[PDB]
Amino acid sequence: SRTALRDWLTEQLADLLGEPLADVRALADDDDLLGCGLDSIRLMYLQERLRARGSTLDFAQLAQRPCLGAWLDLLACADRLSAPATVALPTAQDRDQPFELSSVQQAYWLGRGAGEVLGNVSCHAFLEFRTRDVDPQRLAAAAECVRQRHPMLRARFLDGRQQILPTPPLSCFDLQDWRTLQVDEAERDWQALRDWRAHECLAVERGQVFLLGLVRMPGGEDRLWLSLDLLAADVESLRLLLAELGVAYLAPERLAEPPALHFADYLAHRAAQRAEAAARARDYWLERLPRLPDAPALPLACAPESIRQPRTRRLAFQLSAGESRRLERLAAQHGVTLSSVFGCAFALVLARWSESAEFLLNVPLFDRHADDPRIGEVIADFTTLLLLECRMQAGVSFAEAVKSFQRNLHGAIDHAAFPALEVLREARRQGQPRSAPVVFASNLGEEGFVPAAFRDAFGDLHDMLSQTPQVWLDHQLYRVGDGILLAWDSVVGLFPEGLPETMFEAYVGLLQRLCDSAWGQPADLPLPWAQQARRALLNGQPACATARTLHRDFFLRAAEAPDADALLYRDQRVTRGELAERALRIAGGLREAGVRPGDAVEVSLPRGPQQVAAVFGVLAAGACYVPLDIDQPPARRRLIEEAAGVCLAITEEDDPQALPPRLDVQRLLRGPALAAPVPLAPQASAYVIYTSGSTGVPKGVEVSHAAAINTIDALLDLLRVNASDRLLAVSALDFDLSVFDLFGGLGAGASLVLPAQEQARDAAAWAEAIQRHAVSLWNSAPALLEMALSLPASQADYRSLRAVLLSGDWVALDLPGRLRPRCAEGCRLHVLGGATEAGIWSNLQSVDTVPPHWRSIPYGRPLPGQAYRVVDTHGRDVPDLVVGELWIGGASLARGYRNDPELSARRFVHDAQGRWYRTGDRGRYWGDGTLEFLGRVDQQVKVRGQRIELGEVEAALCAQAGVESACAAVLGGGVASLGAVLVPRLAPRAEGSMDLPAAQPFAGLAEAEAVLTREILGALLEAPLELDDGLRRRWLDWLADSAASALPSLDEALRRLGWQAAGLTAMGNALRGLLAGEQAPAALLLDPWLAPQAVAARLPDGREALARLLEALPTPAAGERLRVAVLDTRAGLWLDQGMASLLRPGLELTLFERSRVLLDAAATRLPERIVVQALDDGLLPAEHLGRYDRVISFAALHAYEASREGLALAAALLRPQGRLLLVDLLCESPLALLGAALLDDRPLRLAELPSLLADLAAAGLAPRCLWRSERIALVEALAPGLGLDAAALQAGLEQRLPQAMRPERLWCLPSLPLNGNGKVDRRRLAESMTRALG
Amino acid sequence: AGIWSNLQSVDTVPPHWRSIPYGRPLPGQAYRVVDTHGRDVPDLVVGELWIGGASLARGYRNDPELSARRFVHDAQGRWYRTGDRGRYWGDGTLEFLGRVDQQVKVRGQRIELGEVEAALCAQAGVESACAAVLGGGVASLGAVLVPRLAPRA
Amino acid sequence: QARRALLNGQPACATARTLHRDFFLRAAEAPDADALLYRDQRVTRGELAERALRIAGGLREAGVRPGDAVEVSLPRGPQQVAAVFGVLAAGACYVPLDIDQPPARRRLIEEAAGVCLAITEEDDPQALPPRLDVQRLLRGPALAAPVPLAPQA
Ligand SMILES: [N][C]([C][S])C(=O)O=P([O])([O])O[C][C]1O[C](N2[C]=NC3=C2N=[C]N=C3[N])[C]([O])[C]1[O]
Ligand SMILES: [Mg+2]
Repeated sequence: SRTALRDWLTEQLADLLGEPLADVRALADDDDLLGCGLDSIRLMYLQERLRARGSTLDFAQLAQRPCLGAWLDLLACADRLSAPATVALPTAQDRDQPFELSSVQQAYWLGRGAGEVLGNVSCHAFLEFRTRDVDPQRLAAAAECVRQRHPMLRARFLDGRQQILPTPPLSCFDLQDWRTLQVDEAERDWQALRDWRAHECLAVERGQVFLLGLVRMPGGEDRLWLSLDLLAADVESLRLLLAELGVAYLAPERLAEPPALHFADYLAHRAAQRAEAAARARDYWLERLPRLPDAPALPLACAPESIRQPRTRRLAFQLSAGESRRLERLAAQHGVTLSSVFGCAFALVLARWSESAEFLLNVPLFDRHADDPRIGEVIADFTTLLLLECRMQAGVSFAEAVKSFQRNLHGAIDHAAFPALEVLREARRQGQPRSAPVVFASNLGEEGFVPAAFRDAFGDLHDMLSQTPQVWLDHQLYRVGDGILLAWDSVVGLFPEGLPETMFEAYVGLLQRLCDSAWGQPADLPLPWAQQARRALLNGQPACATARTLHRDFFLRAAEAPDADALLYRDQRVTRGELAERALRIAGGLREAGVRPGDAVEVSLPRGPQQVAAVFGVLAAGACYVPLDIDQPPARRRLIEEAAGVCLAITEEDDPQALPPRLDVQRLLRGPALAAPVPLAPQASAYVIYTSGSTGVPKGVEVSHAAAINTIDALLDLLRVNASDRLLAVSALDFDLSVFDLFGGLGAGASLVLPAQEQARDAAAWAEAIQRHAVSLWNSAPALLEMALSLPASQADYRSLRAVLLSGDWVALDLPGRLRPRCAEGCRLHVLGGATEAGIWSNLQSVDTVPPHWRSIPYGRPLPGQAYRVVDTHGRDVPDLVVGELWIGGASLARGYRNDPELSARRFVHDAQGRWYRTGDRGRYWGDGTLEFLGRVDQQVKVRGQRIELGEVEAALCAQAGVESACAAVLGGGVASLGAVLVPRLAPRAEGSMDLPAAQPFAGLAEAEAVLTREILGALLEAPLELDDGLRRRWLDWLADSAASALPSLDEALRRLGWQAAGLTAMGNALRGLLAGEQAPAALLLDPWLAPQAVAARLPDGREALARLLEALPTPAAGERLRVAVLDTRAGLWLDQGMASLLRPGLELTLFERSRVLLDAAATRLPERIVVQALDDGLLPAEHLGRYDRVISFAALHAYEASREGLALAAALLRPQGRLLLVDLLCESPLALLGAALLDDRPLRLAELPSLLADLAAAGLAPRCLWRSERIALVEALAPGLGLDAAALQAGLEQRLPQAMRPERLWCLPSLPLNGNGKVDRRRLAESMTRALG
Repeated sequence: AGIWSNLQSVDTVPPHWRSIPYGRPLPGQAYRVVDTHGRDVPDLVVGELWIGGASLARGYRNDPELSARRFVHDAQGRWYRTGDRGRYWGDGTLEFLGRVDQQVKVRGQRIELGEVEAALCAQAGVESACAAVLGGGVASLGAVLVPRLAPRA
Repeated sequence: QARRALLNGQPACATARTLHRDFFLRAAEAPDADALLYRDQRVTRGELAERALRIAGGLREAGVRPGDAVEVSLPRGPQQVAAVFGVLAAGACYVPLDIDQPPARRRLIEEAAGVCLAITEEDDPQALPPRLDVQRLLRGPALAAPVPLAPQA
């Protein structure tokens, strides 16, 4: 009955909560029992009592709706829908034999290993207690009594299994009577002792799991300490131990009984009990293993694998009794367990400090669940490790957050049946390196951590330390007094030396806040105010900006000193006055040409004075200059123009009929000079520097005069630029560093050294110019200065160079090391940060020297007038040392993108902090407020220091005719080349028409192959130990099923196949050597007598099919050069059989295969007139696209993961109107079965030729089947005009990309490899390309 | 906010001060001037003063609700939400501008007029009450009573 | 925004510590040093510290424990300072009230506060909160040192 059931639940809740039966009964159906002080420890005990009862329920079920009514309902349903749990336990495990480890036990054991990741540690608790005076003899007696009483306390650990000794051979009590020492000496020795034994590797191997100890300090103080290996004892077990100790010290007579429930018995019973749940959980985890989050992405000073001896540091916060009370109350009001509160908080802090909000944390569960109540007296390691997946939502109230967290945890508690350890093991087995190095241990049962029994004899817990291995951060909670002890047992040196402290302080602040505030408050933690303050300081630096039009200063200068040198060129030099007059003439021409304030103007000129004048006149006319390198291709030019909405294009070409009106700059120089520059508001658009754009359409960064001038001022005031200075305009016009060159330098009065167009990348020229003109200021991407510096000092003199700006690409740490001896005394290297979209720059690290701790030259302080924010994916500012998205803000931001409002909105985001560019740069603040830039998560990459979005190069390839999809990457090596990958489009069509002259094959060939299989199976099975057990079983079954009892026949088999007794002897000897030498499976393909395609080339009359496939190469009849390619070369074995006839006059042969070594063997055995190219990592060079009139595949198309793969590869490799030649296996070859079994590959790859031709037509080819049908189907198909060609590709990339971002090396794939997420595997591709390089 | 959250040093009073302003925030703490909506107000703009930083109280002792109400959060962190009116100057100085609400000063000590009103409403025979600080040199606190008449037949 | 960020971002002078730390440090350094000055009498750092510690020990004897709210309702003087330093020293949180504070409002505060204890000139364990005589507390055993408090407390 429901009511009776309610009564029973009342009874259990009374028992568990320690409340009156009546009172409990009073609790409403709808009353939240976590509201009534229930916790997960109690509720797992209730779940166990319901399971004993037979009313089996999932803790998830109970704890998702933790109210009487819900449970009642559930139980009502369960009683008829749920099975009982009356599992018959094993009667007993021998109580003295080595028995199996618990999962958690296993984990802790594995950690002891020196070679284990962050291991080499005990997993022991060290406890510390303070008491005035206690008898050492009583303590020793109590320690030995507890060891004898509790089997587990004397448990030896070996070979991944645990054995309980009668009496351990090693000491149990460590007495250090230091009453004779000085107070200072005693304290120092104690400190040493603490720092030793708190981290001690307990001799578990000798039963030393438990080691009590005492120090008698001379100041009349006895410091009880307890080194307990949690291998042995759960921390609830530790407190039990505490209790036991206290009783044995005060009165061992009152020790009730040694618990009879032997731990091995417990383990066996528990295992048997959980088997079902275990399997369920395993299925759960397996369904979620690929989607598990990684470990918390916390800042790590030192790699955990790099820590040989991890020292633990506790961060302790004793939550007051009132605080505890408040937490409890609030948790109750919000319908959550206090442990979920703490855990939620912990998770939040992690997330905030974690690059990823989603992470794993090891939640040790209380898992004491057995039939015998006496189990709550046992001292064993009753823990079970929960692999808690936590996905902290940002922006939600802590109420929401906590609720979510609880739900997750409660759901996972059931799933914990399948241990965390095994989850992780499967992750490694599945290639997932994921782990849970962050522990959350909520030991929150209100009896107090330190039992009364213990408290009476000795003082409450003074200090403690965990040593959990493989654990970064062992978070624990203890009932200290009536309060809560917040413990962060972090690893010394693992984290930044100041990190853990900070993070713990934030944790404590959040908890306290919870205490004193409603949970409707945001879960998003505030930054540690120190951090925020620092960053505010960095961000708030006043703008140096004398808010003005970007051209103002230059013109000012020119009026002040028109005769002053402004520009320096190949030989000529241009004064301020001349440059200003030319710019004003250009501006007058533009206004005559219809240009007007703020109207976008394209500037496509070779580098030189006219370029400068054009830009200046653009600005002067009130317009916004859209710089484009003359090198800019027509197509991308058009794209830019269109996107830009460019009113006009200044060029060396007069073409009003162009897309935009295109004017000759020289004709504009003939125009009437304006009296003065058009009055522009500083806020007006200055330039539209076209960044590369991820969709393929180039993106225009519309930077205001205000913004550019802000940056320039910020840097001018710092560089102290003056008239005497001279810059070098190495920076392209369409690279915004030139904005500082032009405007900055000229406004300051500094002269500009202008490399010629031909000098755009000429380091020698640069050097010469520098030397000649005494250049005092340099400004570039570091890629250009590295190039410069490549020149010897003698060949290149930089000693005039007063200061250096390097920016917009990674400045290598040794580059200041090269530069200081080269440049002027007082070197003044500045490294500057921030994207095109923040004016020019947004940071400055001065580099008077590189300190050792820089992993890269950081972004320094933000420049004056602008700022940085490092943010989570959610937009919330990340703490210090925390990797997040760099957010540039301030006066220096671009107005947006030119004609991309959407993207502008996306990127130039808003906040209560203002406007922010949202760079997609990764980076982190440091504790000193420096800002480490950390590269990029995305497709924006640096090539030759220039900015390229790989999605642009990919889209410029996909624009190409015959391209389906493409991938681009920056490759390794010194070159640091861009490269890319192609996915052809094959134009699928209906070419399934087929005719088949199947008159040649006969069943005698099948019988003959069966006989040869019999011979080889007998040859190897006479020495069967060379195979493995599975291969032995398979070969034994085959000896009949494919050789003897299926198709028995005569020895005529050999005379039909071709290979005679000598060939069979060679095959057998090679097979025996292959298996004995451990060279399988690779060396099988190196043998002509054993490779499946090689044997298929002779056995099923494969040589005749090879001869016919060798026909239709018309080079001798054509009397002209022909190019032929092979996709299934491998070791060139069948080719070794047919090469002499294959090499027809004028025939050019190339060999392909997805292996370097096999093709090396093929080249070794085949003559020199044959080209060999490896599909390195399955990667096809683009050079071979559409280059071959004929393509050949031989008895290996099935070996490809899909016939579509090889068919697409051949179609791409075929010159238009070229013909594929293909022989493939439709029916299994019994000897090829042995070959595949040596390869251990499935014979299911094969299919009949109708499917082959269907796929081939789906590949766009038009097939014709020649002969031999079922055994060897000789198919030849024509390839249509895919349009793919190296030449063609090149042309297209020339048409659509500047030479700075064309792939220098180009590749091809039938299909892109995919990441676990289903996205393009760009890493893999990158790697592939890199390897392909050489 | 701990004890204090600003410091104006006063070596001399420049004529432009209509009141001695809150100066700079004290080290380790901060001020925000916000709209009713929580967004920061520009300079010279009258808004709610938001104190923040290391100096904030943990909250109210046993008033989580009120704590939440007052000690509000933002992307800028934790803020007390004083109900002081005030404005930032162009120089960064923070003119405090008194209060819109019932929190008022008597003998320099802090009184909420809603307390004095509720302490009168607690009185037998009181329906509703109003309190205010009065004019004159005394700057006295006074209050007004609304009797409850026990209506009957 | 920049200006205000500057204002707000001033680094914390805070040597993050328990509020009582410094005084005890001083006391240890110079116990003889004059700490308080009263009507006629003067109290040394040492004396004050001792008194505070005695108070603290009495508090902990009275069941007081870290972070637990303690009412301090004493006439202004050395005893009142001693009382709050001991409250702090005990690990507790002092809830100061004027002796002038009326019974009703006192009760209100006490209730609201969840005050563990009330330091007074009056011994009345039967009060709403356990009410202790400061003088009696002064007779309590002095603590070796202040209870170690986390600054966040
Ligand atoms: N010029 C430049 C600016 S500076 C440009 O425009 O380009 P970009 O792309 O934007 O830039 C570059 C990239 O990356 C980053 N950065 C800057 N700076 C730098 C870098 N990296 C490294 N290092 C350095 N320094 C940005 O942000 C972008 O993204
Ligand atoms: Mg960029």
